[PDB]
Amino acid sequence: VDPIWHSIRAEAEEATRNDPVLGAFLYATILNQPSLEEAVMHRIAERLGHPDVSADILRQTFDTMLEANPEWSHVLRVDIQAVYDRDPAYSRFMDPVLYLKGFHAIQTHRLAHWLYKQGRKDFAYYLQSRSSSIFQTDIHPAARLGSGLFLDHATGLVVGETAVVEDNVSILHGVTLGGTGKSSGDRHPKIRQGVLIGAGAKILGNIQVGQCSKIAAGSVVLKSVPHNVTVAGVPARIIGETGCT
Amino acid sequence: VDPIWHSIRAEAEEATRNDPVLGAFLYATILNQPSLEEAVMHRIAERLGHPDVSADILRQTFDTMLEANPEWSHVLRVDIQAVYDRDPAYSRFMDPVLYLKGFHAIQTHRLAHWLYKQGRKDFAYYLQSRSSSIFQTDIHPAARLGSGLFLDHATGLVVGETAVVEDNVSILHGVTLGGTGKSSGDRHPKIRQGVLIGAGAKILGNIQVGQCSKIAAGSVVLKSVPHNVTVAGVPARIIGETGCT
Amino acid sequence: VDPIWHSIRAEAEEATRNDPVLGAFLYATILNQPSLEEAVMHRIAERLGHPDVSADILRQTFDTMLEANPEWSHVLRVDIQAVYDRDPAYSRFMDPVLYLKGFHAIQTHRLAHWLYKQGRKDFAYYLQSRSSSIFQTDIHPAARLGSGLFLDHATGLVVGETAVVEDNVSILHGVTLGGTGKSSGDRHPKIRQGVLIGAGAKILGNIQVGQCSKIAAGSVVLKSVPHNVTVAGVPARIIGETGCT
Amino acid sequence: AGLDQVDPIWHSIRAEAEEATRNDPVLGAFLYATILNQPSLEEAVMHRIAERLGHPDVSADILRQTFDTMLEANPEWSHVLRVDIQAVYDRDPAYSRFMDPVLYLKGFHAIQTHRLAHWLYKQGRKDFAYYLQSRSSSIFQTDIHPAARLGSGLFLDHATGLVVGETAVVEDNVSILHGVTLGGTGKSSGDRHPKIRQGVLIGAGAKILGNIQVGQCSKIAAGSVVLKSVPHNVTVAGVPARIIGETGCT
Amino acid sequence: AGLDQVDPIWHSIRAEAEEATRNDPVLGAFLYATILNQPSLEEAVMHRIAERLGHPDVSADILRQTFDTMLEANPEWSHVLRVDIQAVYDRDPAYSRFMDPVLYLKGFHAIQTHRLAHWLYKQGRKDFAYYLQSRSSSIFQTDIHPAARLGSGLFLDHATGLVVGETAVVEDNVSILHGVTLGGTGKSSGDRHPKIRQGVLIGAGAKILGNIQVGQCSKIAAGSVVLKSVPHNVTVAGVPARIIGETGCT
Amino acid sequence: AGLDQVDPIWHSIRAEAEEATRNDPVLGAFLYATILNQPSLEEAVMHRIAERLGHPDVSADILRQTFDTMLEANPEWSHVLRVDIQAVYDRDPAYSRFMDPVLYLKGFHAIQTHRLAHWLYKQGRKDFAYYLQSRSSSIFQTDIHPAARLGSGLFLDHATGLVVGETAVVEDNVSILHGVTLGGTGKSSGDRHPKIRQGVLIGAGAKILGNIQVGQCSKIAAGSVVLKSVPHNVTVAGVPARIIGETGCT
Ligand SMILES: CC(C)(COP(=O)(O)OP(=O)(O)OC[C@H]1O[C@@H](n2cnc3c(N)ncnc32)[C@H](O)[C@@H]1OP(=O)(O)O)[C@@H](O)C(=O)NCCC(=O)NCCS
Ligand SMILES: CC(C)(COP(=O)(O)OP(=O)(O)OC[C@H]1O[C@@H](n2cnc3c(N)ncnc32)[C@H](O)[C@@H]1OP(=O)(O)O)[C@@H](O)C(=O)NCCC(=O)NCCS
Ligand SMILES: CC(C)(COP(=O)(O)OP(=O)(O)OC[C@H]1O[C@@H](n2cnc3c(N)ncnc32)[C@H](O)[C@@H]1OP(=O)(O)O)[C@@H](O)C(=O)NCCC(=O)NCCS
Ligand SMILES: [Mg+2]
Ligand SMILES: [Mg+2]
Ligand SMILES: [Mg+2]
Ligand SMILES: [Mg+2]
Ligand SMILES: [Mg+2]
Ligand SMILES: [Mg+2]
Repeated sequence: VDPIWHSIRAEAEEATRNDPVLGAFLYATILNQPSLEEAVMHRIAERLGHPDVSADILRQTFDTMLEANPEWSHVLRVDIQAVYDRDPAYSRFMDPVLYLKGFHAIQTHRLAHWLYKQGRKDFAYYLQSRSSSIFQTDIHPAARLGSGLFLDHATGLVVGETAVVEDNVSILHGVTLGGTGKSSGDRHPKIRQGVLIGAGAKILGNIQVGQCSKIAAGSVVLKSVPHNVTVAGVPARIIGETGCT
Repeated sequence: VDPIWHSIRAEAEEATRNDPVLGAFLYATILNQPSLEEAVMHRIAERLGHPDVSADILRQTFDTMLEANPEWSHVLRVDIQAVYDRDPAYSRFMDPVLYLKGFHAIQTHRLAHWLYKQGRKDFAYYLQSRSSSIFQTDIHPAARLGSGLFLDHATGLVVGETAVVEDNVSILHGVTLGGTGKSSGDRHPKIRQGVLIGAGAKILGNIQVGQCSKIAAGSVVLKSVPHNVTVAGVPARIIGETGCT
Repeated sequence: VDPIWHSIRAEAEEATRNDPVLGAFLYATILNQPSLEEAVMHRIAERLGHPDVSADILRQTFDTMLEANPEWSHVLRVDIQAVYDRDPAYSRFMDPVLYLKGFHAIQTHRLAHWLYKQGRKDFAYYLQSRSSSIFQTDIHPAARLGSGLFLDHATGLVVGETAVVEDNVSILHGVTLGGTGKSSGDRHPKIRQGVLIGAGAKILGNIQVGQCSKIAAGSVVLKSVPHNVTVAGVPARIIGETGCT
Repeated sequence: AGLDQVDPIWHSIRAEAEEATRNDPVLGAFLYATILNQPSLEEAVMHRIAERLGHPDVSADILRQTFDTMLEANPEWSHVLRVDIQAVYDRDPAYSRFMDPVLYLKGFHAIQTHRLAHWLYKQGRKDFAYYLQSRSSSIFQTDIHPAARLGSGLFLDHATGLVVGETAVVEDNVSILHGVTLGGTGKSSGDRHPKIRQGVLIGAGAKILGNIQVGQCSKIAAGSVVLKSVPHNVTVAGVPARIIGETGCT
Repeated sequence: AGLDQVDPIWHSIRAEAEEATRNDPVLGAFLYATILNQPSLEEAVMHRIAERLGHPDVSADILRQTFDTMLEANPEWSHVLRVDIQAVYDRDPAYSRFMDPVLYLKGFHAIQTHRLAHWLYKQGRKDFAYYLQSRSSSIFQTDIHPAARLGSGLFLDHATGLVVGETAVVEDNVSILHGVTLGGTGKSSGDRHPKIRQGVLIGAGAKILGNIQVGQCSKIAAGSVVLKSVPHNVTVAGVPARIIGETGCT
Repeated sequence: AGLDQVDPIWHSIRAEAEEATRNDPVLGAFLYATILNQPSLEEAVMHRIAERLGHPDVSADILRQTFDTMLEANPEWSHVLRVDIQAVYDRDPAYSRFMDPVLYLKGFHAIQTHRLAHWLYKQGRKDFAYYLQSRSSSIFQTDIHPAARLGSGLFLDHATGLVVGETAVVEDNVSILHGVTLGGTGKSSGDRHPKIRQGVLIGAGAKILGNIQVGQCSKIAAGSVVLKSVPHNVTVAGVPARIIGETGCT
């Protein structure tokens, strides 16, 4: 089975019957695709395509990335699953695939990151630049993002060159994972597993946010945060202990 | 009479004489249009059009919404009037129509909201997604927005599924009307009449901001705000009493 | 010599050999151009072009601006130099030219500002509107920006009509240079030389930020800031003395 | 229940478009945006043609808005386009649907594009008219001077390579194939292109040259070069053309 | 090292495309996206053709995905397109490369577009088929009815102005020039367009009209009008056409 | 006040474009971006042609930048394009303005596109050249081999269906109509296409086939098939062509 894919295809078929004028959109992006992988790469290439660099070139490059990284099949699905499990506003597997710029931005970064590591720096920067303009997510291609990442609303996200985000993290819009100013080498946050980072929060410097911690909306976080705590405020203070899942 | 429309047409004619290369823009969007309604729907369809879903399809759908909601004629004009009366930076009725993504985003939501209520969920999400990418306004289609809404600068606005904004409200860029985390059902703010919400403010949870209240730039608002007060800070505190108009 | 230009051409040639599919991008924008000026105006016109107003019309208008302002040759280069000297994340003169929406937004404003002063108000607003949508930078065309301006990440920048930014300033994303509310005439900040303004900061009213001062990420600045100090917090407080360069 | 509520051409086209969408849903954007969302056949035809001619140089929208202006000034276009559609339906065995010319056949799209251009030209909007002529020549391969006069119930079958000069006149119920020139001898000044009478068929690749008349109900065989006026009710063939027989109308 | 690993046509095309890019790097986006990034000649041809026919009305993507469906259902298309490419290579002195038809020659693009349309038409997808016919008529200037039957090793040289009727049959190894009509007399109902046998050459501007046969290995001189069946192994010329001599194949 | 400051063609075009905009302001984007914002006629012509040929496959910009390179290497193009414009103005009654070929007439756009392609081909940039030939065939319906040689003061009237072979030569002051082939007999190897001398007029649909010469000032009637060299100062007509009379130049 591939239950995420089969659900997505059933939803697209229903969506098309319900609203025929969207048939070109839904067949080109889901129903004529032979796999979820090709559906996701297609949508993102179409959103990022421009006269400067066609959707085709983007999609063909994405194909080469998938070929080199079969593990992306798994990561992709855990990422879709993170949306489904963590966002009450949408009730379909199809929604992140078609609609959610946060989800698109994560996979775009995975592409840009892979290119950057191949020494295809320009392609990597081009995708960073286009993602920054169209998804409003400025993620440096050398950043490292884990799987099961949930990028909710996303607008205004900034992630620096040396930032690391571990698995099962949720990140709101307006979040900066950035540097302080005395910044040469390793200068951006390391975000551990199961963290939630609320809207507008700034996490600055080579500091750590410990496992399962929550950063309240609007915090400015300048010192490392221990595991299992809630921080809030400008500057941030521990305001509680917290759990995971 | 229709003084907003007649002023807009006189401005466009003058603008065209003054700068002929913009004649195609100004005739296609204003001067060849038989009404303000068709001018507004045209501009917004053109800004939102994409290979995925043409400007035409968007404009035709907008036409069906107007046909089903003749009250939008009135709402549209009070919305234009809110810009004219509340923003010193522009002195023309034409400016919101042509230029102001906040104004475009409000009417886009009105379209998406109507579609959502018709059971055209995908179209609704598609427009939410496109508005989030192009206008940087992420408004859930189930949100409810009153008339005489002023969306100034707009970039980064987020409005949740169960948020309600009442009439004659002004909202700056960077504003979140969102949820806290213990969020099942009704979980997003209710904004009463005549409120001003300043840049970067986050209003979180199923809480109310009372009539004529002001939220200072950068506030994190976690508790309901009574009528006629100014709140400021992280977290927000009452810092004064205030009036309307 | 023109060492910035010659370095940019050598980088583009190398980039093209390294990744041939980007040859159309890199030749159209750099290598077939006879000057850095024409390269910069071309990239920005291509990013801002739309069915509403073609990249060609934008580029031709840009040409007229350069012809009227030969000083832009110098300003452009000091602006590129500000990126090179102040951002560790990129190591090429070519990077701002091709990729950095902040850099594109600054020159876009310089164009819009010049048009505004010519009485080509609509063109000016059109470019403000398009820059606000594509670069997420909302800069009123009557704003005044000095040279050696560094707009890092840029997303969500708002600059009001009467704001003045002097030379050698660095500005992060999420920054508002805006008004308080009792705002008739001169109502927006004046930013002096060598200032750094951190992510998310709001500077509100006709107040001054003195030379070489630093505004920490997330500050709400409501009172004028003296020279050579660091301010932080909501509301902002002096937290230190600081220097320039 | 006024007489103009009778419109079997539009209703069949709406039914055919919906059935097409069910059977091939990927075509739904095309068929809804061009037919099913339109409140009239006039608006569907204007939209189709506008989209075919649309270019970064002059948008489909500007073309469609200009078409709207033409219809408002020329109400008879509603009947003319219906008779032109009926011509295809009656005269071409290769297509079974009223929808076929509306969506597909560049001859039908060229005819209405000329009607638009012709109106614009008479209004003193000569650049708009030449622009349409230019775009029609490039996309429909039909180079029709905007001063040319074309009747109704015109069937432009296949159409590729059609040239019609400035002073040509084509009357009602004519059928014209691809590769046809209604042109000049090259040796006169004013009135200098052909006058085609009602009911004429002009075969593929025919050149008709000069201020000459093709008489009513006559037929021009494929590849004829026609240099002298043709009487009514004959077939001509050959290079140059000669009467090869007698013919009737309908 | 199965037999179908032998593919000198694809390998030469890959080499020619890479050499072209080195020599003229601004063409790198075109040549990589159309040839060098593709894992097969089939995918390059589908991509090229999809991009040429693509329009806001129906995207290149939808066309390319539909092409993919045709290849999956018609595996023989892999050999057919290779023989069609080999026809150009063998029969046109003006071009030296297998890559020339794949990228440039609208006759070759039209042939495969017809193959797609023909398959769709037989599947009951008649709107898709007419849409392709319509788009091919406008962009390649080749108006080929989707019910027409076209053999392999077809060379459509220059192509502009080609018209092929609904009941036409063209067999293998035919060469057809621009301005050619395989059409009707206008006076019959069912089977009514030409049957072209193997090895035939049809010269520029020829009209072949009626349910008539052009016999094997025969040649139709430029500008001929052909109204009667042509026996094998002759050349015909003239208006109307007459046997002017004897001819062999190859 | 050097001699090359005299440019009545450019100045009339600038005046005509501005007057057009006042009269029909919706055309302002087109006319300003193509004429009024340009600092030279060369730049207007390059821009117009680049925009017509532009495609996602190779942008108008790349085409315009490549045109710029051609002009820089071939300064005589400034005079050639002006004589080509003057040819239309002098030879076509249907248009009254120097601006008409620059904006509208695909024959004029094809000629300059060939000039670009021809230069590229001689530079070893054969893919670029074939790409332009391919795009011109599809958008202007003029299939001109880049190795063909075309003189100045060429008038390509209507143009649809033009085919010119690899070894064709056309000298100065020629007028050529639509449906014209300067092609091959199909039976030779090297030099194999026509040599057209100065002052020739070639009528619509004419096929001129072989390494044959059309003598100076001669005229080819519409629909002629020309298989033998034509002496100077005659008119030929027919299938095949025969001398039908005597003719002079101008
Ligand atoms: C001429 C036409 C109208 C019908 O012909 P008709 O009036 O029935 O005449 P007939 O077929 O009886 O032919 C009588 C004579 O005319 C000649 N003739 C007919 N069509 C001719 C043509 N196109 N060119 C030259 N001669 C022709 C015949 O050779 C015959 O000569 P003959 O008696 O010396 O042997 C038809 O054949 C034609 O060419 N029309 C155009 C159809 C077309 O373009 N279709 C394309 C479909 S895509
Ligand atoms: C007919 C053709 C196939 C070769 O001819 P062929 O079989 O060698 O015959 P010949 O050249 O020996 O000519 C013999 C007779 O036929 C005539 N003839 C040849 N081609 C003719 C044509 N197109 N039209 C009319 N008559 C023709 C000759 O005039 C000659 O008549 P005559 O003996 O009374 O003087 C060739 O000339 C042709 O026209 N084919 C099409 C090629 C084409 O379209 N090329 C375009 C390249 S872009
Ligand atoms: C031939 C042409 C140049 C002028 O002809 P001309 O030199 O003045 O010769 P005349 O008109 O005096 O005709 C003399 C003989 O030639 C014949 N003739 C002329 N043009 C002919 C043609 N196209 N085909 C066949 N025969 C032709 C006449 O029938 C006449 O024969 P006859 O004496 O046996 O009756 C002109 O008619 C022509 O066809 N040129 C092309 C114009 C064109 O293509 N225009 C299209 C405008 S869009
Ligand atoms: Mg449009
Ligand atoms: Mg004949
Ligand atoms: Mg595509
Ligand atoms: Mg012949
Ligand atoms: Mg361009
Ligand atoms: Mg003749």
